[PDB]
Amino acid sequence: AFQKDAKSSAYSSRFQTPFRRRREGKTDYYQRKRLVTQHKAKYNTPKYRLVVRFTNKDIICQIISSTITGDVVLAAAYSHELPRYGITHGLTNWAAAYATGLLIARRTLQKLGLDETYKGVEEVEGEYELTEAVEDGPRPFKVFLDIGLQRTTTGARVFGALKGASDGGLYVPHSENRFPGWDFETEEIDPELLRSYIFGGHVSQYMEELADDDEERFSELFKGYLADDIDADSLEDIYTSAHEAIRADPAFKPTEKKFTKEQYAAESKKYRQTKLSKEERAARVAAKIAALAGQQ
Amino acid sequence: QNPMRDLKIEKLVLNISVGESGDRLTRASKVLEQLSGQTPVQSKARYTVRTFGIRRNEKIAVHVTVRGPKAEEILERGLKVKEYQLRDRNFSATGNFGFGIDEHIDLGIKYDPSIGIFGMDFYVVMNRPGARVTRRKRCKGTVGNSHKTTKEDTVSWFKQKYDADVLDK
Amino acid sequence: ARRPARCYRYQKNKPYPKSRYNRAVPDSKIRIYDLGKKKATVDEFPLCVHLVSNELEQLSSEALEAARICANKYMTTVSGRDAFHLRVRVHPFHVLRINKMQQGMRGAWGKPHGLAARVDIGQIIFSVRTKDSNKDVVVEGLRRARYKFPGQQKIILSKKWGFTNLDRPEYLKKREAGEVKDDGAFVKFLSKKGSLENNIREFPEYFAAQA
Amino acid sequence: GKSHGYRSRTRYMFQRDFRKHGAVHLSTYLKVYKVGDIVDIKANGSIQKGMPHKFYQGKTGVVYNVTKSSVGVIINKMVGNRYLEKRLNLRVEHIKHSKCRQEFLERVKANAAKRAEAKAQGVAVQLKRQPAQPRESRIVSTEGNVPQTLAPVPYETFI
RNA sequence: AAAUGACCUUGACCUAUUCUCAAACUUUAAAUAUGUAAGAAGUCCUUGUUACUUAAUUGAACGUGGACAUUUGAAUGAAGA
RNA sequence: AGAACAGAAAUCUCCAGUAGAACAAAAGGGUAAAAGCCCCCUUGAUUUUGAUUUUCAGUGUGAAUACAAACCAUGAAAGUG
RNA sequence: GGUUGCGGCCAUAUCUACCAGAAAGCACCGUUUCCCGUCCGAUCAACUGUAGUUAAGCUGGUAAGAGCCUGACCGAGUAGUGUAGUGGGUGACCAUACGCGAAACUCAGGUGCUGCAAUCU
Ligand SMILES: [Mg+2]
Ligand SMILES: [Mg+2]
Ligand SMILES: [Mg+2]
Ligand SMILES: [Mg+2]
Ligand SMILES: [Mg+2]
Ligand SMILES: [Mg+2]
Ligand SMILES: [Mg+2]
Ligand SMILES: [Mg+2]
Ligand SMILES: [Mg+2]
Ligand SMILES: [Mg+2]
Ligand SMILES: [Mg+2]
Ligand SMILES: [Mg+2]
Ligand SMILES: [Mg+2]
Ligand SMILES: [Mg+2]
Ligand SMILES: [Mg+2]
Ligand SMILES: [Mg+2]
Ligand SMILES: [Mg+2]
Ligand SMILES: [Mg+2]
Ligand SMILES: [Mg+2]
Ligand SMILES: [Mg+2]
Ligand SMILES: [Mg+2]
Ligand SMILES: [Mg+2]
Ligand SMILES: [Mg+2]
Ligand SMILES: [Mg+2]
Ligand SMILES: [Mg+2]
Ligand SMILES: [Mg+2]
Ligand SMILES: [Mg+2]
Ligand SMILES: [Mg+2]
Ligand SMILES: [Mg+2]
Ligand SMILES: [Mg+2]
Ligand SMILES: [Mg+2]
Ligand SMILES: [Mg+2]
Repeated sequence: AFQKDAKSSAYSSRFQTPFRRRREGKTDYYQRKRLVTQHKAKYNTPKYRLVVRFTNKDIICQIISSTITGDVVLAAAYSHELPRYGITHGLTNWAAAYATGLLIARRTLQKLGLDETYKGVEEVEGEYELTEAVEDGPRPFKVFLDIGLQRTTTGARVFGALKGASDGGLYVPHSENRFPGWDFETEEIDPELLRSYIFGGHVSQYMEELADDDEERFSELFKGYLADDIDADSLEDIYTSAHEAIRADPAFKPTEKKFTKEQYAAESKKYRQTKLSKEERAARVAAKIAALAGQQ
Repeated sequence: QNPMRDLKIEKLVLNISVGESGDRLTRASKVLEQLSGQTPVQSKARYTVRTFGIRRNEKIAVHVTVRGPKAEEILERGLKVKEYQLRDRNFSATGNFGFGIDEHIDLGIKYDPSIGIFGMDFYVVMNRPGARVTRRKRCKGTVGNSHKTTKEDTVSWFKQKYDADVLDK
Repeated sequence: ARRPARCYRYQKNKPYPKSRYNRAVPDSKIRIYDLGKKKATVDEFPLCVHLVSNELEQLSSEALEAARICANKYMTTVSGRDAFHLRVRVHPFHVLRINKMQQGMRGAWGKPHGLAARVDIGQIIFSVRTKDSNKDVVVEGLRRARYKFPGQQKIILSKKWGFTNLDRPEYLKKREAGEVKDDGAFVKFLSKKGSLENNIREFPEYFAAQA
Repeated sequence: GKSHGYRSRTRYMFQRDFRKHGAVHLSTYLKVYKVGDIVDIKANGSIQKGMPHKFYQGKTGVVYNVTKSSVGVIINKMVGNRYLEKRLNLRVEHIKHSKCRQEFLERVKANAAKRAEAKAQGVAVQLKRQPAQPRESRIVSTEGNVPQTLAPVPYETFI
């Protein structure tokens, strides 16, 4: 850095470091405190979070609860699972976000026992609804959306995950005003448009409009849609069939591994440098003051 | 080693400091509008001076930041006025550069006495790809030393393309 | 108009500095703490003699200045003004009050009367460095200064080298090999700790393990 | 005139622990309290709500209530020649589970074990605690260690 | 001739040093004092009650039934409490 | 450290920055994706009657804390008020 | 072992300068029809995962490095302090007896450990 900047030892000495996960720019604790903590008179009742994160085009849904030793995953679903259910493209998109949520919804809701009862909306006309408690039966499983550092904006796809997880039978308390199709100057939801996003309508129409306007770009991006021969119209039935596949068998097959833990460890340990002994460190000093010191 | 790191212009920011608010300022504003294609932004005075004749919060000036191909055009268009010769100053240690011109007519822009004549501060901030690390919300980082823009590097960049001169010392 | 110094001899009060809670206090009568040749190099003045207090008491700023003059005056006219380096080791930071005077003992909080240096037993008051050849001269300087002070103080010959913290042989060992480097009136020492880079920029005469 | 307000005199008491300022770590809220639990009271200056009065700083007591953000704590405070019962509403940031009974709980569970293991062999227990006893006799060897003889040392200076 | 000229000059600033200080300064931090605990109102197991609470006969509080006695859980004292 | 008029002080940019600022007011605590600064939506500065802490006689008054029963505000929400 | 998402303790994780990073992942990165936000699609929103890159982020290693953490009959049984005397001293103060006992200093050692889920030559 610059000379007149530097840092005093005095500066470094009194410096209080933030939490590691804040220094990493990952966890927002002000939100986390208020997400996690439980009514003290509910004792060991956990507070489950529906955690949604977007990598550069991969989607992550985990239902997570807290322990002072560390957090605990009840269940997890990623958008890269979607090829199993018949979605090979655009795994980062709104409709993909919906699907994954539904996947996460059915998956845990299954392994809790609430599989059969509480199926949520099977119709998906995109109406605004919460899964209601069943008269004389178990209350539904309750989960709170953890948006992380994502900005809340109306039409954001973090609320896509929310929609499918809600549509999947989970109880995720929410309002309608961040869903695509929310009107600014009147508080009203257009369900026609929200239904359109669930099925990828905004992507299909863009495919349409590039079909005849500019075919230079349509070839660049959407390239893969050509290779498998999928044009716009059929996209609604890709995601419709996806939903049914998910609801039929949510159960989460893992990858086949191939090269066990030991095996990956051996190969990776090659590329990790190792520290030295104080002996080695000392030997370098003495060597240095034989050379740099002793007049060449 | 230079794969990726290039010197893009991050943004160009035009600035006109008018000694007061009212008709003169909104005219300076109209200049930046039709010149930048964007609606400019105006700045209030931070405190009161009275030998400069200004009151705190008075809307003293207007400016605009332009990015993309647009910025290169206005850069070039002003560099022509400066006759493609800058000085060894104008170049910050952090790698940006700027100049200024009286009489905005020297770049395109016909006269129109209902408007009048204004000067401009031109200021160019250079950077490379991967600057997002500093500006993004999540995992906000700082760019590594070798990646950082330096004065030496930007003078060099400025000498090569535009084929202009640095002069001085 | 100064009260007789008998009045302030003992430390009866918690320290009362000049401060934002005080502010009105008068200037110290002793404003210079370094006399003689103060620019001089550590090597030039090996011998060090101290004026050392045997009491726990208070010394007025007036008496420090008075004694400063006394010692410095004697030393120069006898041994020369560049012969020695005199250092007053004690700074009068404690403010003495006074209640000056219809009204009685009512509301008796005093106003600043003057300054005093608080002083321990074994606590050093003056320090002087010279050539060994000058020892008698310096000692007579401190001995005369004594008459300007309340309470008992004694003069002690140091085991150290001038104003350093090292004893005479221990200093030589460090110097006569590599590790001592001049600074204006003082010396810097070579550390085994730290960057090997600029450790050898400074002290280049080391790392020969020789003279 | 004099000033006796609620937080008076509390300057360093409610101060924050050097290089410990800021948000309170999340484990403080993950802890769980039950009626009857024994807690220690220490105020957290960053949390202005639900704060103990300074008198109860460093004081230990028992939980008589559990509520949303807080726990009620009863404390015997002595005023006059007697103790009166005090009931404190405190937020969980100012309360900590006490280890004051830990050794006892440990010592009980260990005592049950030794007692069963004793009965199952036979008798011979001795499970009460005993004070430090004086040392037994011993034989110290001069081999390899012959007494070094020390004298007091003369007066010196080194100033 | 000027210089965003060079060179002396004194100020402030920066760097690494140096002498000395604090009731209303301080990283560190005593001694003396000070809170609680050292069991039968204790520990453990089995599984009832409810309008609280849980995704949930989940938990929370209060219970029924069962297991272990004076080394039953430090010291000293006790013209008793 | 850089930019016409522009100067010690106007407006523009980048870098450094543990808070060295700001939070009506005295001071002291406290606070950094806030408790500070800019914006959006608001009236919980509301309704009912008890318990509690400081001062204490364990009276009153002031101020405050944690719940219960309402009606509301805000936020995607947990929450918060 | 690596990596990611959510974490616990919150510098042995911070800071300054260099160098190295397989595979995967993260990343940077392309685009502006759509929801959405801007003086500026830079941030923010969406779309593609295609067109490109390990340069930066990120991970690790180096340094008689700064800071930080730990230890020691290092200093020091020192400073301070509870109890005692018809002890010393004009006094200021100071020794002694039965106890408790620091901080600085100095030297040595160290430079994140770890929970849940997923993935990877
Ligand atoms: Mg230093
Ligand atoms: Mg902080
Ligand atoms: Mg938030
Ligand atoms: Mg490259
Ligand atoms: Mg003007
Ligand atoms: Mg006294
Ligand atoms: Mg009088
Ligand atoms: Mg007065
Ligand atoms: Mg005398
Ligand atoms: Mg007072
Ligand atoms: Mg309040
Ligand atoms: Mg002192
Ligand atoms: Mg103090
Ligand atoms: Mg006691
Ligand atoms: Mg007993
Ligand atoms: Mg008895
Ligand atoms: Mg009896
Ligand atoms: Mg204040
Ligand atoms: Mg925050
Ligand atoms: Mg009111
Ligand atoms: Mg009173
Ligand atoms: Mg009464
Ligand atoms: Mg009052
Ligand atoms: Mg790769
Ligand atoms: Mg975005
Ligand atoms: Mg690299
Ligand atoms: Mg990263
Ligand atoms: Mg070091
Ligand atoms: Mg002593
Ligand atoms: Mg004592
Ligand atoms: Mg006596
Ligand atoms: Mg003593």
